Parts: sequence; structure tokens; C-alpha cells
Amino acid sequence: KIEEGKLVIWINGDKGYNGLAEVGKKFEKDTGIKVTVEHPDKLEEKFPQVAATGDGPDIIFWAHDRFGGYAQSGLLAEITPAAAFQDKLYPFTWDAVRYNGKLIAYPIAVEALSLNKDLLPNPPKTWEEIPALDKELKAKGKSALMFNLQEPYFTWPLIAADGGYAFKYAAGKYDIKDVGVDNAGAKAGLTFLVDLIKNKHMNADTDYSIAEAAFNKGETAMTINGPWAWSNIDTSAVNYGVTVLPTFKGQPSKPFVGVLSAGINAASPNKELAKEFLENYLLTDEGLEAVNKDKPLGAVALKSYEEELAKDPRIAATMENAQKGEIMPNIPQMSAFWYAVRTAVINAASGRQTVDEALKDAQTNAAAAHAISERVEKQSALLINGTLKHYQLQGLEWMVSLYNNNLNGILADEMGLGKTIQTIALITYLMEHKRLNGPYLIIVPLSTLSNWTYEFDKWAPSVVKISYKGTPAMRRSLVPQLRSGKFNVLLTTYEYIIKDKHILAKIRWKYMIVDEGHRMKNHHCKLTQVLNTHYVAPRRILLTGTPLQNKLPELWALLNFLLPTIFKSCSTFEQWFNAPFAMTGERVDLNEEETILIIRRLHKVLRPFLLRRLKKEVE
Amino acid sequence: KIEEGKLVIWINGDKGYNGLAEVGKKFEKDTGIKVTVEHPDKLEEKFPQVAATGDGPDIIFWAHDRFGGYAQSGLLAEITPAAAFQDKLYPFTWDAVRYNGKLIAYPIAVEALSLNKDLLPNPPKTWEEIPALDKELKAKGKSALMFNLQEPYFTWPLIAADGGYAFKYAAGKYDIKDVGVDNAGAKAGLTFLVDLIKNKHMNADTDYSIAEAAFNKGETAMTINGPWAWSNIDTSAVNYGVTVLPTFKGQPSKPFVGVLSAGINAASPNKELAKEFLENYLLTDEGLEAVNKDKPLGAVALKSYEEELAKDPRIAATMENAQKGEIMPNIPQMSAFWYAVRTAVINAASGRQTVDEALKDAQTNAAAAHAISERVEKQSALLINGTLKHYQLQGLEWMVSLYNNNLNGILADEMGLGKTIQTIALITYLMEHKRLNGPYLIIVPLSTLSNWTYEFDKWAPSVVKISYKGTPAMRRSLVPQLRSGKFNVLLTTYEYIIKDKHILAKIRWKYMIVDEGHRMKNHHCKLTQVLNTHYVAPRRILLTGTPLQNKLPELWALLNFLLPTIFKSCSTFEQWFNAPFAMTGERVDLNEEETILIIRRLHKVLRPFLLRRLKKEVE
Ligand SMILES: Nc1cnc(Cl)cc1NC(=O)Nc1snc(C#Cc2cccc(CO)c2)c1Br
Ligand SMILES: Nc1cnc(Cl)cc1NC(=O)Nc1snc(C#Cc2cccc(CO)c2)c1Br
Repeated sequence: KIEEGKLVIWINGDKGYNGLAEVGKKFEKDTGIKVTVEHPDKLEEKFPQVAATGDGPDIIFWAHDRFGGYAQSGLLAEITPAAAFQDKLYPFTWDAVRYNGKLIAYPIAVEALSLNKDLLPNPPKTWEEIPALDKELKAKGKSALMFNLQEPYFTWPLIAADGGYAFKYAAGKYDIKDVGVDNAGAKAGLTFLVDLIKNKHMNADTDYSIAEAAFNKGETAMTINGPWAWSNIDTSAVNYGVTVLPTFKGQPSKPFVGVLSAGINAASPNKELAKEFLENYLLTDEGLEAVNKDKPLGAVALKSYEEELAKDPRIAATMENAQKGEIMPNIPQMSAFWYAVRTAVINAASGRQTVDEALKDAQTNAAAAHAISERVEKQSALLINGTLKHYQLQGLEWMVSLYNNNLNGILADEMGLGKTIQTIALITYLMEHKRLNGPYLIIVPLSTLSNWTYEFDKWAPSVVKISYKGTPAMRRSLVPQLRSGKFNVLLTTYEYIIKDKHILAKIRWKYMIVDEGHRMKNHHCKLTQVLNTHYVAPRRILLTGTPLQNKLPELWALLNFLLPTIFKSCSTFEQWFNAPFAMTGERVDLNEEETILIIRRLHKVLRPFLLRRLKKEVE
Repeated sequence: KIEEGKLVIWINGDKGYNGLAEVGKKFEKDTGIKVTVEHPDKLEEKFPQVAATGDGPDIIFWAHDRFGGYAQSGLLAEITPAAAFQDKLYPFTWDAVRYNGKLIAYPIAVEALSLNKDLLPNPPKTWEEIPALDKELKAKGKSALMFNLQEPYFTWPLIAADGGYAFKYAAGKYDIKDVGVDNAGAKAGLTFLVDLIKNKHMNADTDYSIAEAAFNKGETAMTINGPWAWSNIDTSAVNYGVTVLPTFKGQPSKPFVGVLSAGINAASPNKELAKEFLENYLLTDEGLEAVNKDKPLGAVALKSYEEELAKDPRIAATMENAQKGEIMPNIPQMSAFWYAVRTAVINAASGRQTVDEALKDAQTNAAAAHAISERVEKQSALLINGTLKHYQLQGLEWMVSLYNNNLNGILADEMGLGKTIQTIALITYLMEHKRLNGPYLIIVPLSTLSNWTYEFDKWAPSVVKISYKGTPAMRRSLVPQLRSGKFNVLLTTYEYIIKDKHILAKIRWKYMIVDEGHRMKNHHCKLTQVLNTHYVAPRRILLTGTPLQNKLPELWALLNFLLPTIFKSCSTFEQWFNAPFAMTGERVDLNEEETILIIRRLHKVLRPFLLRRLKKEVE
């Protein structure tokens, strides 16, 4: 499992592992405690699996970002250094490892992007200077700049300069709704990049197999890259150097900062052994120096050893950039943002789209509710006794996208498209692929209660269920089985949710699923608000025959179901929608026109939270 | 002024004053302290004038309602009885004398409305019984009921029964916005009253000169009236009695409860002398009994003497009604409500309007922003060197209505209608008629600054003013004159409000007046929000040439000026108006249609807060 009185560390093969191994030796020497350092193939992939298991390493070495997910999962321990130790490192590095306002790793090294010696004797202080400068090198049958364009990481620092960002860092928390891809900053920066392409200075087709393949063959004078390039510009022996990034609009170009970190497994019994090894054997000028010798670690988190490294201009440069630039977010919403801005630039620079066009889309696509994309190739293992149709599996993919992105929703497919089976599919895939085995609540009408059991018994026999129904004395018989929580699903009706509330409200239901049935019935809000009062249900799903209704009362109750907390005190849609106009004590109901545009806006709002397919487009 | 070591009490001539005088004798007997009891003509009118002066009586005797205004003005002292004394009286009576959650009088007597002995041997338990019963007395060439209809006090108890009220009593405070004249309760009650008129049982023309003139001549069997009638039904010696009010829809008919009270002048030096006389000489079974002998006081607040009075069915009846019925509100908004419901009934019952029609209007007219009506016949005394035109004086009447009803507003009359003079008129009438002499703030543009001084110097020379302007060293010279507060008005410009804020924000400005000038300029909200941040100004007035603009930005800033507090955190109109739709993290600006109806609603909202007359309709 996870061996006591010893230390097993995972660090990638690209890093100076054999150097780290030596630091482990001095530990075992002065302490006797064995230290094993391994570089497992695709270790960052293997780590979460084995961590939930209670296996794996005691110490993990990867960038502070990938640690966010591990921290969300709780696979990393809250590191406890005293104040004095925190002063030994830069405060900005401790930020990179702070999750939910708790330190979850030890910051180690720092990497960023940075800016020839002969050809370019003096470097351009402002970005604005580069056209004049290019005319000179173009007159020499060459160019002044040729970095990677086709990728967004390299092209983002000027977009970031004037005030263009990804997620607005709140209190101690990023906001995935406050996205800065459409502000003047981003537009000034991206317009300028397209300015160089249209003025023939820079080519739009410019990728990495050119970014490096030209600056190394003496074709260009300047380039924007990181430490992984330095070693290949040494091979071609071109007289090079690195420096700070230019001030576009009298503002510094902000690149993304990667902080190599050491995290301790929440499963590892040797937590004080790891704090002792890290705080006293690794996070020391001597300890860091030891690793740096096998493969350099660029800038370091440690103030003391950083000054000694700042002797080299190259390291003092990346570190200067770092404090002025910005740290990579640990939040999963990054995959959307990068995909958004990747395409934004390709288009804007190719001519296919206007700067204001590409950035308009990129900003929307990244702030999108279904940001976390997750492919579902095949059904659950627990999902047997039949193979789902193409769309039913597609239905599960949107429902797991609902789960991953922590959103509630509606499956409004036409009756007889297998919504029942589709729910069953979500519940199984949420056990066989995620560790969500917790109490599922399923509210079905009497008339289909029995069919719901029937289909579970067929397709997912593994899923054990309580079927909350019967005489008062029969319902009582079930009372213990709940307290046990040996069940995955409970099935019951609208009647028992309200009547036997004093027993069913008591459970912390992981997922709540309501099946409206066949009957096209208009629902009142008074009831949903009452369900809301007593029931803890983070993830909600609604299954309905009917599509989105064009009636405010129904839409009002739909929102109270979909967003339970938000409308706590406010009981009516009238109170809610008059509110921006209510501040004069005037009490007037909405009119016909006012109402039409409210319904209009509500349909556009609920738009990404509903899924509906029709028999006529399927078969 | 207000003589020490003595007591002067005011009670009306209609009450048992010579009986109260005797209670004063026993005080002087056992204490030596002289007690003088006077019944001044229109004493409730004379009291506020003389109380603000620091003159008048030490003790005042009137109903708990008229004491609300005296309490708002602070002409009555916070009475301090210990817990034990409060138990001697009913808790519902102590409510009647609680203003701003402070006891401000001593409850004394209780009066209400109540319900023949022979003709009607058994009284009708339910209101619903009266048609069947009327058929009997109509078969005897008479009628079963003939009370006052033309008045609203008498007709309100059934309107009140099912749930029809005037002002929703909050925490310990009435809500003049939460008015219950349009609910099902009021409609069930008022429909029933019209049911009797259309079925020829009751006549719509029925007034007091019939309500009494018929029941006393043996014409009718039942009537709804109060204690002031009892004495005249004794003269005609008709075998009568009083009882509880019927249950319409299985609910008791709620009438209005008048609580005769004893208030102590906040000016009176003899505050402990009055508490001693009241708590120990008047509010005793023996003390109350003494007054009751000159002229009866119906039900009493005192538990102990009330049981002894409950021997008479008549008193135990009014007291039963009282606890089930409701107490008269002390708030000034009553004049609107009564005028609203007075006409509502006249119409509904005459046929001129439908129940749903009259009550629709009555509910609106009573919840109206300009509820407190106050006539202004002639201008101020301090307003000389010219006589105002008809509309300019009308302008002052709407501006004092703005003041009385504690509302901000706009005077958007066409340039050259004498808005300047009209402001001057409000400022003077607010000194000569109200004691508002406090610091007035007036913001005028540079170009008219000098004309503003000029017109004051002409019309209101009495009004002394600081004219905040000049070089830094000249502005400094004024610094003391402000700290003094020997001035009524300060005149200054937009420039000095922001620049010399660190000096002008420090004053608690009673009224703030902004004169937009002539220039049709579009105003930004960023500035009004900044003015709002640092300035204390309860009453605001805006003077402008231009009428209400059809642009959301301008309307947004207008609301921040008009309602300063309300939009504290919310900076934009976009954030504010998307808010009921914002709860999904979606950030989308309003469209063309959405915007049109917002402007629409805002114009209807601001409608009662703007005054505009045009040259073309005046001359
Ligand atoms: N489909 C559709 C399209 N468009 C519109 Cl506008 C409305 C639509 N339907 C809809 O909103 N359904 C809703 S809303 N609240 C509920 C609920 C509930 C509930 C569940 C269990 C117990 C209790 C208390 O007894 C209440 C339902 Br079910
Ligand atoms: N007339 C009219 C009709 N319709 C619409 Cl939509 C808008 C209209 N005008 C209007 O709203 N005026 C407003 S709004 N806020 C202000 C203000 C102010 C202010 C005063 C002193 C100092 C500072 C800070 O320097 C600011 C004014 Br003045």
C-alpha cells in the first residue's frame, strides 16, 4: 500500500532526478530513513488514481496548476510550515500552492517566457519600437522577430499587457465568469499582432518548427521563448541572451508562470518525515544547489539561493518577468480558455476574422457553462442487458458534462426516447468512472414507479435500491436501511417527499432526479419552494416530455427547481422582476409586452441547461 | 413659560374634567403640589405650537393617534414605568402609545363601535343572517338595520373582517406602501354592503341624521355606533343594548379603537411629578373611578378597574370588540386612506362604480406618494419685493408636498418660469411656517451663480447666505462661518462641491438643491455616485429646463441623484437591470426592445416626482 518509516518521491524524467536522489542520501545518512526517488512514465496521470486508492508516492513533483485538481480531490495534504520558513521563499510562489486558502505543496522552481547579443546590441524597451527595427534587419536580407504564432501561450503576453486576462482572481479564488478576453487591453494587443502580419514583418504560418529553426540558423534577431530553448541555442553557438519583456502602452507584457512544486500525499503516513526532508534537506541553498547540478531549475522560490542564481542575467531575467507577469491558474476551466484563444489568434492573424470578431467568440466560448469537455466513448460496465443507441450515449456525455461543470439541467427529450434508461446510464457511469456511489434521489410519478424499478433490475442490477413506498408500518421497515447507506438509489413519489419529509430530508442526497412523466401538467412554485426549504441536493436533473414553456409561472417554478438557493426570500416572479423598478414603493404587475421579453430572456438563459431530441430526427 | 413644582393638565370639554380636577385635589392634599386642570378651546391645535416653544401643559389628554405627530415632533417625553406597572394595564393599550419602539403616553380609556332588547331578542352571530331577518321587520312595516353609510368609519368593519386593512403593521412600524384595500377581504365585505342596497334592505342615501333619527323613533331594530350614541338612546327610552360584532366568513368585524391617553410634555420640567400623579393617583381603580363619575370613560386600560366595569354588559362588549378589532394608526397617512375609502363606498353603493372599480382607485389614492395634503394659500412673510404668479405659488404647494411626504423630486419647468424664485419661495415658507432654518445647499452653474445671489438679495433678504467661492485664501476666510451655522443658505458650484469636498461634505445639509441651468447637457452617473459617497442630504430638489429624457444613461444618473442610498454597491444600469436574469453568470447587455420598456417603466415611476409647466399654457 503506502510503506511507513520511508519516503518514495515522484518527479518527471525531464527534471534532475539523479541529483534529487543524492539529497535523499544525506537524509538516510544523518537519519537512517530510506529515500527512493522514481520517475514513473506519465506519473501525473497515475497519481490521482493511486491517491484515491491510498497508494502511490509520499512526495509528488509537478507544476502548481495540475495540483489544483489533486487538491480539489483532496489527494494532497495541507502543508504546515511556521511563519519563519515562509519568509525563506517569495510570497508570490506560496500563492501558486494555496488552494481554498490552504497551502498544499512546497514551491520549488519558477519558469516563464523571456526575450541576440551582437545583431541586437541594445534590446527594445517598448513593443512599439519593433517595426522601425525590423526595417533594418529586412534591409540586411533577414528579420527582427520570429517566435511561435500558431500556439496561444507564446502570443498571449501582449494580449495580457494593457489589461487582457483569463479569469479574474477574486479574494483568494479565480472567477470563471469574470473573463477578460473582450476588454480594450486584449484588443490593443491582438490588433498589434495582426499589424505585423499585414505589414509583411511577421508571417501568419509561423510555428515552433520555424520559431527555433530560424533564430538558430541566424535568420532572425529576436524571439520569445523559455528555458527549454536555451540548451538548443547553445548547440548552434549563436551569441544569445535573455531579458525582460517590452512595455506595450507603457505596461509590461505578462507571460504565464509555471512553479514546479512538491506536494505531499494525503494518504502517506510519513507526513512529518516529508516536512522534515523538504523544509530542512531540500528547501535549503545547499539542497536546491544539489538538484540544479543534474538539470538546472531556472529561478528558485528560495530568496537565499535565488540571489546566488541572479548572478547569471538569464535567471534574474525570468524571475523579473515572473513577479510582473502572471501565474498559471490551477482551476480546470483552462482547457476552454486555451482552446478559445488558440483559434481566436489563428483566425484574427490569417484574415479569416476581425480582431473584434475572433475575441468576441473566444471570450464567450471560455466563459461557457460547459467549459470542462469530457469524452464518453463507451457506456458503463454496470450498464448491461443491452447496448444504448448513438443519441442515448450522447445524452450521457451531456449529462456528465453537466456533472463535471457542476451545473443542474433538463433532459426534455420526447416521451419514448429512453430517458429512464438514460438516467440509469448517468448513475452507473458515475460509479464505474467517478467515485460517486452516494445516495441518489429519484422522484417518479406513481404510474411509472414500477417501470423505473423494472428497468433498473434489467440494465443495472449492481445498483441496489430502496423503493420508498407502502403502508406506514412498511415504510418504517425501511427506516434503518437509509441510516445504513448501503444503497445507491432510493425511488419514491412526489407524495412521499412531502409526507415522509421528516425522514427523507435527513439524507445528503448527492444527485436528485425528477421525472415529470407523460402528463403535460403546469407546476406551481409554492411546492418547489417547499421542496427547496428541506432538501440538500447539489446536483439536480429534470426529465420531462414537454419542451420549454412560454408561460412565466411555469418558468418561475422551473428556476426555483434548477437554482434552489438564489430565490430564498423572494417567493414570486412578480416581486423578483419588478425589483429594479420597485425602489419607489410602487406595486404594479408586469404587462403583456414586459412579460414577452422576460420569457424571451429566460429561454436564452436556460438554453445551455436543456437537452431535447425528437423521434422525427432520430429513429 | 412652563412653571416648576406644579402641574397644568389639558383635557377636552367633552370629557369629565371637573372629575379629573378632584383627583388633582387629593395630589395637592397629600403632597402640597398645586394641580390645575384646564379645557382650552381647540387644545390639540394649540398644543404643538406651544410645545415647540417650550410652553403649554405638563400633561395632555387626547387619543393615541394625534400623539403620533406630537411624538414625531418630539413634544412628548418617553414615559418610564417599571415592568410591574405595565402589567396593571392591557398590553394592547401600551401598543397604542408606543412610537419608534418607545412609550410616549399613559393609556387611559378605550372606545370602539358596537352592535334592541325587545324587537331583536337574540342578536345575529353572523353578518350573513341579516337578509332573512330584514324580511321579518319589513313584513312589520319597518327594517332590521339603519346605521351611517355616507361615512367610512362605520362602513369599514366588514371591509376589515375577511382581511381588508389600511397599513400593514410591520415589526413595530406601519407600512404606508403595504396597503390592503384591494385584497379579496375588502371585496367580499364591500360587495356584501352593495348587496343590501340593491336588494332594497338598506338605502344608499343613509347618513347620521337618519342612522340615529330612525333607531330612536322605533323605525329600525339594529344599528352600529359607539358610546356617544348611548346617551341619546336613553332620552327616547327605547329598550336598547350593545354587543359584539358579527362573523362575516367566520371572521370578526374589526372596527377602529380610540385610546384616550395622557402624554407628558418634553418641555415640562415636572416630569417625575407627572409620573407620580399618573402612575399613583390617576392610574388606580379609585383614581379612574373619580373621573368616570363626571363623564363615563367606557372601557379602561387598567385590568383591575376594567373587571369592575365589565359588570355592565355594554363596557365588557366594547372591550371585547377592541381586542378582536384594530387600533387607529398614529401615522399622518390616515387622511389619504379615509378620503380614498370614503369616496370608494359612496360610488360602489350608489351604482356609479363597481366594487372592484372604486376599491381599485381607493387603494392607489391611499398608497400615493403625495398622500399628506397641505394647502398653501399665501406666500412666505420673508418672501417680499414682489408677488408670485398663480402657478409659482402652486409650484411651492407641490414642493412643500414633496417636503411633508419626505420625497425628493424635480422642477423641470421651461427656462424663464421663475424656478430660481420658486426655490427661494420654498426655502422661506420652510422657515416662516416650519422650523427648517438649518443648512440649505444650493448648486448652481458659474454663469448663474451671481444671478442666484441677486434674486435672494431682492426677494428674501432675511435669508442670510455664504457664497462659497474665491481664491484658496478667500475660501479659507469662510471656513469659520460654516462651523458657526449662523447662515441658512450656502451657494456654490459643481467645481467647489468636488474640490473643496473635505470641508463641504462635513455639514449635515437639511435640503440640497441642484440647478442644472440652461445648457442641455447629458449627465454621467460616475459623478452623481461620487457626490452620493460623501454627502448627507435628506431632502433633494433638482431644477432643470429639459423634460424627462428618453436615454437610459441619463435616467440611470437621475435615479442615483433622486434616490442616493438604494444603488450603493451597484455602479451601472446594465448590472442593475440584468440582475433578475444575472443568476447564471451570463453577462449580456440590454437590447433595443428591452431598453425601450425600461425607459417606459422609469417614466411612469418618476411620474409623481416631476413638475413641469410650459410658457405656452401659462403666460
Ligand atoms: N418542462 C418545462 C418547460 N418549461 C417550463 Cl416554464 C416548465 C417546465 N416544467 C417544470 O418547470 N417542472 C418543474 S418546476 N418544479 C418542479 C417540481 C417539483 C417537485 C418535486 C418533488 C416534490 C415537490 C413538492 O410536492 C415538488 C417541476 Br417537476
Ligand atoms: N432632466 C433630466 C431628464 N431626464 C433625465 Cl434621464 C435626466 C435629466 N437630468 C439629470 O438626470 N440630471 C442630473 S443626474 N445627476 C446629476 C448630478 C449631479 C452633481 C451635482 C453636484 C456635483 C456633482 C459631482 O460633480 C454631480 C444631475 Br444635475
